[PDB]
Amino acid sequence: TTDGVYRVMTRLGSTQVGVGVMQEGVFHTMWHVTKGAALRSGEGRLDPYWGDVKQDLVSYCGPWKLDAAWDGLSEVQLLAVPPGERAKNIQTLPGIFKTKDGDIGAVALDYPAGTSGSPILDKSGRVIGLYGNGVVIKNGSYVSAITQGKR
Amino acid sequence: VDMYIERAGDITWEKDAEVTGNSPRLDVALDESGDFSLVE
Ligand SMILES: NCC[C@@H]1CCCC1(F)F
Repeated sequence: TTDGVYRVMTRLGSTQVGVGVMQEGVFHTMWHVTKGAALRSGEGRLDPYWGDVKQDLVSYCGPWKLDAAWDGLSEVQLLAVPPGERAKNIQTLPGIFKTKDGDIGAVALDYPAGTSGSPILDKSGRVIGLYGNGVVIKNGSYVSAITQGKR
Repeated sequence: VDMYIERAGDITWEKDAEVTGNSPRLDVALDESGDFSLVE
């Protein structure tokens, strides 16, 4: 239940399917990581509380708590938790997804799929969204939206 | 299928982070299934 970034694992052996954020007693990850299934945490169970396929987000134990947003000018850090690797910070200036409904920050970083759900942070350390829903440009370069929910 | 979580770190900015990646500006659409696609 401790605040932090967490691996999401599945079981023969174990595999890391994604990443999520614990904040204010609520676990935040991407829908495509868990498909809304319940999660084990030690001897306890975390049940899904809210989710939305179009936003590709799900929260456990309570409503979505993360509400900070990219300021549109400043560099950010992806707190990547790749399978088999220590959590590490990658700093970048986001590009932009321009959509009919407005602009979304986007990071042109390509990490293994099990990194989906890793938080993207602003300079004050607030989570401005999660990594791992995006689009491919030319030469197989992946670009991830900075996906944020509503509090 | 046991899905479970393991803590991996604090949520902190790191002053000494590796810096990389471009900042592309892309026109995109988001469909009902949550999939982004390019638009021209
Ligand atoms: N395990 C069921 C998944 C639920 C119902 C839709 C939203 C949700 F993901 F929380």
